[PDB]
Amino acid sequence: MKRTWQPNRRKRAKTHGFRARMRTPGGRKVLKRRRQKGRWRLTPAVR
Amino acid sequence: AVKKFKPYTPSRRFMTVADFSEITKTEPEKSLVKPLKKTGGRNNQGRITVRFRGGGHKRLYRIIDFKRWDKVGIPAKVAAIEYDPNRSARIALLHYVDGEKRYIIAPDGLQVGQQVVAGPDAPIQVGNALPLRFIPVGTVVHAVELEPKKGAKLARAAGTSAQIQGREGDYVILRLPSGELRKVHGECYATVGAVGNADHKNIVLGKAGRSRWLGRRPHVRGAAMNPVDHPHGGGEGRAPRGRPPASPWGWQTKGLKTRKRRKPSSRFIIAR
RNA sequence: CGGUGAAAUGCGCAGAUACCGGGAGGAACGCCGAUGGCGAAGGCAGCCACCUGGUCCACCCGUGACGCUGAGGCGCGAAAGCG
RNA sequence: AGCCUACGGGCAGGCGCCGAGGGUAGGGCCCGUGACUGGGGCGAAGUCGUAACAAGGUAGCUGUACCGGAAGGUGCGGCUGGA
RNA sequence: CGCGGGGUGGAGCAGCCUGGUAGCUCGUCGGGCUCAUAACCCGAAGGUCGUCGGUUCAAAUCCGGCCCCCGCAACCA
RNA sequence: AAUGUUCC
RNA sequence: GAGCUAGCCCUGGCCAGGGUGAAGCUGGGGUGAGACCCAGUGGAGGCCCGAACCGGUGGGGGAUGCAAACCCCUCGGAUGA
RNA sequence: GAAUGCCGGCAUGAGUAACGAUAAAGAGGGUGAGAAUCCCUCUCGCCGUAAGCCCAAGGGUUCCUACGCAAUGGUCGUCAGCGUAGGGUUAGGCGGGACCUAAGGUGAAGCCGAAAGGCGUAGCCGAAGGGCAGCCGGUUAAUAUUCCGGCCCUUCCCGCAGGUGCGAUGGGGGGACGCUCUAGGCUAGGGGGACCGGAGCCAUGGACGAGCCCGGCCAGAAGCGCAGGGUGGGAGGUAGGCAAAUCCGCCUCCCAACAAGCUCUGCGUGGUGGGGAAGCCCGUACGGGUGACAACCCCCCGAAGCCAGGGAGCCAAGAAAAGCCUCUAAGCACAACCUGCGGGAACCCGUACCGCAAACCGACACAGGUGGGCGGGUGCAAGAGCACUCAGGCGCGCGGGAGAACCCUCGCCAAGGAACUCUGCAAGUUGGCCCCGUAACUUCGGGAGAAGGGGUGCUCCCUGGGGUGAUGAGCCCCGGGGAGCCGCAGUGAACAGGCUCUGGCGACUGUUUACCAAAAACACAGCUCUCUGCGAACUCGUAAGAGGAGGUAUAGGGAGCGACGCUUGCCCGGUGCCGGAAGGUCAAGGGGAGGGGUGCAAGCCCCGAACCGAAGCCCCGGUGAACGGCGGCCGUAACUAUAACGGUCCUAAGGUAGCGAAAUUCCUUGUCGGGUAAGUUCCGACCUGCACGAAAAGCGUAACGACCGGAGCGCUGUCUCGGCGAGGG
RNA sequence: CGAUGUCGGCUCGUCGCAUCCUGGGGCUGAAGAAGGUCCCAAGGGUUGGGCUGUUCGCCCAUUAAAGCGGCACGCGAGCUG
Ligand SMILES: [Mg+2]
Ligand SMILES: [Mg+2]
Ligand SMILES: [Mg+2]
Ligand SMILES: [Mg+2]
Ligand SMILES: [Mg+2]
Ligand SMILES: [Mg+2]
Ligand SMILES: [Mg+2]
Ligand SMILES: [Mg+2]
Ligand SMILES: [Mg+2]
Ligand SMILES: [Mg+2]
Ligand SMILES: [Mg+2]
Ligand SMILES: [Mg+2]
Ligand SMILES: [Mg+2]
Ligand SMILES: [Mg+2]
Ligand SMILES: [Mg+2]
Ligand SMILES: [Mg+2]
Ligand SMILES: [Mg+2]
Ligand SMILES: [Mg+2]
Ligand SMILES: [Mg+2]
Ligand SMILES: [Mg+2]
Ligand SMILES: [Mg+2]
Ligand SMILES: [Mg+2]
Ligand SMILES: [Mg+2]
Ligand SMILES: [Mg+2]
Ligand SMILES: [Mg+2]
Ligand SMILES: [Mg+2]
Ligand SMILES: [Mg+2]
Ligand SMILES: [Mg+2]
Ligand SMILES: [Mg+2]
Ligand SMILES: [Mg+2]
Ligand SMILES: [Mg+2]
Ligand SMILES: [Mg+2]
Ligand SMILES: [Mg+2]
Ligand SMILES: [Mg+2]
Ligand SMILES: [Mg+2]
Ligand SMILES: [Mg+2]
Ligand SMILES: [Mg+2]
Ligand SMILES: [Mg+2]
Ligand SMILES: [Mg+2]
Ligand SMILES: [Mg+2]
Ligand SMILES: [Mg+2]
Ligand SMILES: [Mg+2]
Ligand SMILES: [Mg+2]
Ligand SMILES: [Mg+2]
Ligand SMILES: [Mg+2]
Ligand SMILES: [Mg+2]
Ligand SMILES: [Mg+2]
Ligand SMILES: [Mg+2]
Ligand SMILES: [Mg+2]
Ligand SMILES: [Mg+2]
Ligand SMILES: [Mg+2]
Ligand SMILES: [Mg+2]
Ligand SMILES: [Mg+2]
Ligand SMILES: [Mg+2]
Ligand SMILES: [Mg+2]
Ligand SMILES: [Mg+2]
Ligand SMILES: [Mg+2]
Ligand SMILES: [Mg+2]
Ligand SMILES: [Mg+2]
Ligand SMILES: [Mg+2]
Ligand SMILES: [Mg+2]
Ligand SMILES: [Mg+2]
Ligand SMILES: [Mg+2]
Ligand SMILES: [Mg+2]
Ligand SMILES: [Mg+2]
Ligand SMILES: [Mg+2]
Ligand SMILES: [Mg+2]
Ligand SMILES: [Mg+2]
Ligand SMILES: [Mg+2]
Ligand SMILES: [Mg+2]
Ligand SMILES: [Mg+2]
Ligand SMILES: [Mg+2]
Ligand SMILES: [Mg+2]
Ligand SMILES: [Mg+2]
Ligand SMILES: [Mg+2]
Ligand SMILES: [Mg+2]
Ligand SMILES: [Mg+2]
Ligand SMILES: [Mg+2]
Ligand SMILES: [Mg+2]
Ligand SMILES: [Mg+2]
Ligand SMILES: [Mg+2]
Ligand SMILES: [Mg+2]
Ligand SMILES: [Mg+2]
Ligand SMILES: [Mg+2]
Ligand SMILES: [Mg+2]
Ligand SMILES: [Mg+2]
Ligand SMILES: [Mg+2]
Ligand SMILES: [Mg+2]
Ligand SMILES: [Mg+2]
Ligand SMILES: [Mg+2]
Ligand SMILES: [Mg+2]
Ligand SMILES: [Mg+2]
Ligand SMILES: [Mg+2]
Ligand SMILES: [Mg+2]
Ligand SMILES: [Mg+2]
Ligand SMILES: [Mg+2]
Ligand SMILES: [Mg+2]
Ligand SMILES: [Mg+2]
Ligand SMILES: [Mg+2]
Ligand SMILES: [Mg+2]
Ligand SMILES: [Mg+2]
Ligand SMILES: [Mg+2]
Ligand SMILES: [Mg+2]
Ligand SMILES: [Mg+2]
Ligand SMILES: [Mg+2]
Ligand SMILES: [Mg+2]
Ligand SMILES: [Mg+2]
Ligand SMILES: [Mg+2]
Ligand SMILES: [Mg+2]
Ligand SMILES: [Mg+2]
Ligand SMILES: [Mg+2]
Ligand SMILES: [Mg+2]
Ligand SMILES: [Mg+2]
Ligand SMILES: [Mg+2]
Ligand SMILES: [Mg+2]
Ligand SMILES: [Mg+2]
Ligand SMILES: [Mg+2]
Ligand SMILES: [Mg+2]
Ligand SMILES: [Mg+2]
Ligand SMILES: [Mg+2]
Ligand SMILES: [Mg+2]
Ligand SMILES: [Mg+2]
Ligand SMILES: [Mg+2]
Ligand SMILES: [Mg+2]
Ligand SMILES: [Mg+2]
Ligand SMILES: [Mg+2]
Ligand SMILES: [Mg+2]
Ligand SMILES: [Mg+2]
Ligand SMILES: [Mg+2]
Ligand SMILES: [Mg+2]
Ligand SMILES: [Mg+2]
Ligand SMILES: [Mg+2]
Ligand SMILES: [Mg+2]
Ligand SMILES: [Mg+2]
Ligand SMILES: [Mg+2]
Ligand SMILES: [Mg+2]
Ligand SMILES: [Mg+2]
Ligand SMILES: [Mg+2]
Ligand SMILES: [Mg+2]
Ligand SMILES: [Mg+2]
Ligand SMILES: [Mg+2]
Ligand SMILES: [Mg+2]
Ligand SMILES: [Mg+2]
Ligand SMILES: [Mg+2]
Ligand SMILES: [Mg+2]
Ligand SMILES: [Mg+2]
Ligand SMILES: [Mg+2]
Ligand SMILES: [Mg+2]
Ligand SMILES: [Mg+2]
Ligand SMILES: [Mg+2]
Ligand SMILES: [Mg+2]
Ligand SMILES: [Mg+2]
Ligand SMILES: [Mg+2]
Ligand SMILES: [Mg+2]
Ligand SMILES: [Mg+2]
Ligand SMILES: [Mg+2]
Ligand SMILES: [Mg+2]
Ligand SMILES: [Mg+2]
Ligand SMILES: [Mg+2]
Ligand SMILES: [Mg+2]
Ligand SMILES: [Mg+2]
Ligand SMILES: [Mg+2]
Ligand SMILES: [Mg+2]
Ligand SMILES: [Mg+2]
Ligand SMILES: [Mg+2]
Ligand SMILES: [Mg+2]
Ligand SMILES: [Mg+2]
Ligand SMILES: [Mg+2]
Ligand SMILES: [Mg+2]
Ligand SMILES: [Mg+2]
Ligand SMILES: [Mg+2]
Ligand SMILES: [Mg+2]
Ligand SMILES: [Mg+2]
Ligand SMILES: [Mg+2]
Ligand SMILES: [Mg+2]
Ligand SMILES: [Mg+2]
Ligand SMILES: [Mg+2]
Ligand SMILES: [Mg+2]
Ligand SMILES: [Mg+2]
Ligand SMILES: [Mg+2]
Ligand SMILES: [Mg+2]
Ligand SMILES: [Mg+2]
Ligand SMILES: [Mg+2]
Ligand SMILES: [Mg+2]
Ligand SMILES: [Mg+2]
Ligand SMILES: [Mg+2]
Ligand SMILES: [Mg+2]
Ligand SMILES: [Mg+2]
Ligand SMILES: [Mg+2]
Ligand SMILES: [Mg+2]
Ligand SMILES: [Mg+2]
Ligand SMILES: [Mg+2]
Repeated sequence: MKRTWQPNRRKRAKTHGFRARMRTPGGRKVLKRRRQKGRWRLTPAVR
Repeated sequence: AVKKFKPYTPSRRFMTVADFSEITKTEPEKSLVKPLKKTGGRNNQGRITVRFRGGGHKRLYRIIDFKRWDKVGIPAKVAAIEYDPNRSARIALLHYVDGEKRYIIAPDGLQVGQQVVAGPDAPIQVGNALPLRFIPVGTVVHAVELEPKKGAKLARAAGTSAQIQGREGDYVILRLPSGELRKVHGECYATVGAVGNADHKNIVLGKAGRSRWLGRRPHVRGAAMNPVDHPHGGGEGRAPRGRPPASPWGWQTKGLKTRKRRKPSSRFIIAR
């Protein structure tokens, strides 16, 4: 049947995107941990 | 003259539709200082507040002249009687002689092509508007303001009316549709005559979906719920409430008054 | 205080009954009024106005037997009752 | 495809429509019966009350509606078969 | 066989808790009113307190043991 | 302020 | 974290084909005027049968499966909540 | 040495199950070291409202070509969606952005919050919505509405030539809107044709013939023509459109009443341009040449699409903004705007490929899921159904044998026909269309497809309507009548209800436990109670604010009951709710009689009784469609039996109507009656209701039900009681 | 209790005898027939339906008889539910 993942470039960049992170003080801490750890991809890749 | 239906399918033996003969030949609405976009919404910024609103047919908000002191002494010709989905009452298109086109909430007995004017001069004929202090005692009236210069806010549902019972100083005493006796300031405007479409009480919605057409979602009783959701709920089958009857929030719903006691409007109220 | 044959229930020391002044609302219209009138029956009673029916008298003016009753039908139909 | 005495005929034979009745199914009317149940009539001396007839001890009767073991009581309106 | 409550004149109930004396209503009997009955009025009689024991000077009353009556309970797989 | 067995 | 799911807002789309024939019109009839009655027209409906679509009633299979909810037969709704 | 310990490796099961839909394969010839799997040909089978074609999302090189098989491929593999390398995606007109707004997000001013932050008119962002200028062919191995060819357009900028008071983010018009059913005329698509064009064929008994087979088209400015859609024209007066207006609106006179006239679409035709089968010949994976000076004509059906903003009916009353037209103000009128014609300028991104699937979501080449458009023909009444089939695409990435039990999926059966069993669970019967015919009941609609039947093919003859057509032929829809033929059998295959009687429950259509429960549960119109006079009541939030609602007692919130019919009796003693300027109690505070500690003293500092002190509670009342409750014992009648009646105790009051061994009943398979040969179930009664009962509603109720219970008929492998056959294992 | 699936039915049985029938025998208040009771005996057999989920039980129509029990109230890596 219909599974959980029904992808959308529109939704993924607005929910998890970089500009979505910086609006919240929560999301600013999200990147701040990911810079600290050393992620190559701070945000998920949208093309 | 309420239309009945032959019982050709079930829920049409009871289904009941109001008479539309008083609607003159004006089915499309006017524009240009007439409808705004009406935002349908069951809820505030976020969560639901008034539960079980939703659905419903799409509507356009006919903007209504509740404040008819704008055009004192200026007469009007009743152009048309139109349908309003936003209201129980009907609405009357008015062409002013001045040139404006506004709607007034259509009173009872008003016919097409009748002169109508607002102000202090304003002779006592159905549709005209006056201060309350200039209206004779005992006349039925509607669209009454509460405080002056704030808009018509009283007695404007279908077939409603307020009756003047007397004067006292700068205030007049009204018999409201609730039966409450209320002191209202004399300068508050008010439009004489009852509202009409009085047969709106006699409609029978017939089936379930006509409530969904109006925008009324299904309503779930408390005793059909579980006790997390409602006080009445739970219980192995059909418990008889076991407690004084309450809301989902705990406040009782059989006889509990909740008017704010220390309200400054208390000393203008005489009756229930 | 009410109330009865006499009482009691009840109402009242939180201000009752009896009084005056003001306000709301509903129903029925005293005297006139009668052994009266009107209507086919049921029935109809403060007053005003509108609409409207039956009826009686005078003049003997016109039609010219157009009349009487009425199975069914149709309409009215106190009070109580139903939506 | 038979038989015949006159053979562009008849008979035997075949086919078809109608057809008594039988079968299937569903209706109408009537009769008998049916656990139980409603009220009725009759039945020498059963039980409970007093409804009515004298203002029958609340005048009576009545249409309707409600109630009550029971007659009945009460309400609304009517009648004189009462003052 | 668990828990609680009850057995009182002929019928129905008190009085038990705080021991010393058993009362109310109907009924029964006698007499009044009536012509006679019922209603009503005046008198009166009637009770091993379920039994068996024992605590006390003393028991319907306090405590045990049986016999009946009423109510509750008798659940989990 | 209720009532009066059956037939004669 | 509402890209599954529940609800709602804004905007678009979809519903083969058959039936049943409500109101309303028009004509005739009827009456003092009506109510009303016949036809003919008309095409209403959380109407009917039934594909796409939406479901998941009963059974069978499947059970280290094609599948962490499937397949076959059957069945409900299908202009409406 | 053990902790169902951790990590790693290797065993056992075991050469076992499985190899992923039962749509199907066989042969010849190539290439190769190696072919059941790669290529070609021939034959067969499967899809064909797709298993074919075009988009959108998603995926990101998977597309094409060359070299190759270690690994992936459930086998093999020369093959590939795989490895290496090279190539390939071309836009003023397609889609998106230098245009607009909706929900929503953001947010100058402003409001709020310990901080973080939360609201918030205007503005801004925000799209399959609005607006906007391109159609047909041909080329590549891979792109094309993008390149090329033909034809046609749109913006700007600069010039000229002709016109006019021009001129705004401002006013107004317009854009601009539902559902259902429809009219007329077109088009897309399709069918036929003795007519036109065409290579070829006469087979096997017959036919050189109105013979067979294939094909008869697309686009196209101006101009015409055919259908439509839009809008009255003047003259005054004007206080409204937040300044003005010649525009809009309002009022009064005239002329039209129509589309007569302006426009604007659609469709034909149109200068012309392109395409152009079947067969044969070829050499490719795959395309080419000829057929071709190709023909390119006439009928008929005909849309859900177009003219579009068409019409009619109905209630639930059906977006905004910009583009566009007009009107004017600041400014200007050497400016500017409009029209025509020249020349010039016309940017950024996507463009391959799969796209109901082996390239998306499911760890997989997964029998699942995934939005839009085209989706041919014939026949079956119609149709997107069903069967066969064009175009097109596949035979599902393990096979060869054999023909045991057993299993799955099917097919048939004597005689009996539910005896099986919890239960006809399952399977069978019936099934489409047309025409007869159809009950109790009923809310007058229904029940109804009730039930129960009859016909259904082909040939010939006669005959009635329509439509396109000229009133005619033809072509196409509906019919009627009469003769006749064949088969066991005519919706001859496929798709296609078993029915009835009677209970319970729920009124009905609907909804739910994704993933064991679709129901008698939830919802539902409707009934009642209660709250709420607006800055409402209630909800969310600390607040601001917002929902309610741009609503106003015929409205909104909460609660129960759940159409409808007939009804909803008694108790306010306790709890709750409502009303009550008395009283009792009561906190902080007021007040300080008195008393205490210190000081030599004035003083400073503590406790502190009277009394005055709100809500709440006690107290007085009302309130049951508020929470709730609604008795026990004994006697009595002239056969017994029973009790209309009486006594007594208690309560706040002691279950009324209606129903009752029921979805309530323990004893209980209560006792009668019916159905049956036999009935713990069912149906109808009795009432001894352990323990119904009136809005946690009571008693009924036509219709409805994938609910639950009982019975009958029809029919059958459910069974007696098995047997045989087929395909996949 | 780091799991022993529990009623009833279906299929398959097998065993014990304190035997339902058939075989043999004693007594009988056994005339005969048909019975009663008791002993020996299990080799074989022990039906089909209605009701209930039923084991049991009650009936219908039969029969020579329509037996009682054990095997985890036999049997769910065999089925039903
Ligand atoms: Mg505008
Ligand atoms: Mg917001
Ligand atoms: Mg938010
Ligand atoms: Mg509800
Ligand atoms: Mg529940
Ligand atoms: Mg919750
Ligand atoms: Mg709670
Ligand atoms: Mg219960
Ligand atoms: Mg409760
Ligand atoms: Mg004369
Ligand atoms: Mg009357
Ligand atoms: Mg009356
Ligand atoms: Mg002859
Ligand atoms: Mg009879
Ligand atoms: Mg008397
Ligand atoms: Mg009397
Ligand atoms: Mg009397
Ligand atoms: Mg009385
Ligand atoms: Mg009287
Ligand atoms: Mg007198
Ligand atoms: Mg006692
Ligand atoms: Mg006692
Ligand atoms: Mg005596
Ligand atoms: Mg006496
Ligand atoms: Mg437990
Ligand atoms: Mg427990
Ligand atoms: Mg239990
Ligand atoms: Mg007597
Ligand atoms: Mg006597
Ligand atoms: Mg969602
Ligand atoms: Mg239809
Ligand atoms: Mg009609
Ligand atoms: Mg229809
Ligand atoms: Mg329907
Ligand atoms: Mg259907
Ligand atoms: Mg489709
Ligand atoms: Mg669902
Ligand atoms: Mg299923
Ligand atoms: Mg069906
Ligand atoms: Mg180890
Ligand atoms: Mg060790
Ligand atoms: Mg091994
Ligand atoms: Mg082997
Ligand atoms: Mg093995
Ligand atoms: Mg094996
Ligand atoms: Mg195998
Ligand atoms: Mg495979
Ligand atoms: Mg070779
Ligand atoms: Mg095929
Ligand atoms: Mg897209
Ligand atoms: Mg993409
Ligand atoms: Mg992938
Ligand atoms: Mg690659
Ligand atoms: Mg190669
Ligand atoms: Mg390989
Ligand atoms: Mg290599
Ligand atoms: Mg694989
Ligand atoms: Mg391999
Ligand atoms: Mg090779
Ligand atoms: Mg490739
Ligand atoms: Mg490659
Ligand atoms: Mg630019
Ligand atoms: Mg730019
Ligand atoms: Mg845009
Ligand atoms: Mg933009
Ligand atoms: Mg914008
Ligand atoms: Mg906005
Ligand atoms: Mg700040
Ligand atoms: Mg914000
Ligand atoms: Mg767009
Ligand atoms: Mg668009
Ligand atoms: Mg474009
Ligand atoms: Mg391509
Ligand atoms: Mg092209
Ligand atoms: Mg070009
Ligand atoms: Mg402009
Ligand atoms: Mg504008
Ligand atoms: Mg064409
Ligand atoms: Mg054509
Ligand atoms: Mg053709
Ligand atoms: Mg030819
Ligand atoms: Mg030949
Ligand atoms: Mg004009
Ligand atoms: Mg102005
Ligand atoms: Mg015209
Ligand atoms: Mg053309
Ligand atoms: Mg043209
Ligand atoms: Mg060619
Ligand atoms: Mg229109
Ligand atoms: Mg607008
Ligand atoms: Mg704007
Ligand atoms: Mg325009
Ligand atoms: Mg101008
Ligand atoms: Mg491309
Ligand atoms: Mg492409
Ligand atoms: Mg598709
Ligand atoms: Mg995949
Ligand atoms: Mg998976
Ligand atoms: Mg993959
Ligand atoms: Mg595969
Ligand atoms: Mg797949
Ligand atoms: Mg889906
Ligand atoms: Mg789909
Ligand atoms: Mg088609
Ligand atoms: Mg087709
Ligand atoms: Mg045929
Ligand atoms: Mg056809
Ligand atoms: Mg068909
Ligand atoms: Mg189609
Ligand atoms: Mg098909
Ligand atoms: Mg083919
Ligand atoms: Mg395979
Ligand atoms: Mg055969
Ligand atoms: Mg058979
Ligand atoms: Mg047979
Ligand atoms: Mg049979
Ligand atoms: Mg049976
Ligand atoms: Mg059996
Ligand atoms: Mg049974
Ligand atoms: Mg059954
Ligand atoms: Mg079945
Ligand atoms: Mg058949
Ligand atoms: Mg029925
Ligand atoms: Mg009918
Ligand atoms: Mg039939
Ligand atoms: Mg029926
Ligand atoms: Mg034939
Ligand atoms: Mg035509
Ligand atoms: Mg014609
Ligand atoms: Mg035949
Ligand atoms: Mg069939
Ligand atoms: Mg049934
Ligand atoms: Mg039923
Ligand atoms: Mg039952
Ligand atoms: Mg239901
Ligand atoms: Mg009911
Ligand atoms: Mg239905
Ligand atoms: Mg579930
Ligand atoms: Mg679950
Ligand atoms: Mg289910
Ligand atoms: Mg269901
Ligand atoms: Mg109701
Ligand atoms: Mg909030
Ligand atoms: Mg708060
Ligand atoms: Mg607000
Ligand atoms: Mg609002
Ligand atoms: Mg309400
Ligand atoms: Mg409400
Ligand atoms: Mg309910
Ligand atoms: Mg009825
Ligand atoms: Mg009640
Ligand atoms: Mg009470
Ligand atoms: Mg109370
Ligand atoms: Mg009280
Ligand atoms: Mg104090
Ligand atoms: Mg102090
Ligand atoms: Mg107080
Ligand atoms: Mg008594
Ligand atoms: Mg009572
Ligand atoms: Mg009973
Ligand atoms: Mg029987
Ligand atoms: Mg029986
Ligand atoms: Mg019964
Ligand atoms: Mg009970
Ligand atoms: Mg109940
Ligand atoms: Mg109740
Ligand atoms: Mg109910
Ligand atoms: Mg019932
Ligand atoms: Mg029923
Ligand atoms: Mg159902
Ligand atoms: Mg349903
Ligand atoms: Mg049976
Ligand atoms: Mg079998
Ligand atoms: Mg086989
Ligand atoms: Mg254990
Ligand atoms: Mg173990
Ligand atoms: Mg032995
Ligand atoms: Mg023997
Ligand atoms: Mg023997
Ligand atoms: Mg013998
Ligand atoms: Mg013997
Ligand atoms: Mg049976
Ligand atoms: Mg055994
Ligand atoms: Mg045992
Ligand atoms: Mg047992
Ligand atoms: Mg066992
Ligand atoms: Mg099992
Ligand atoms: Mg078992
Ligand atoms: Mg076992
Ligand atoms: Mg085992
Ligand atoms: Mg079960
Ligand atoms: Mg089951």
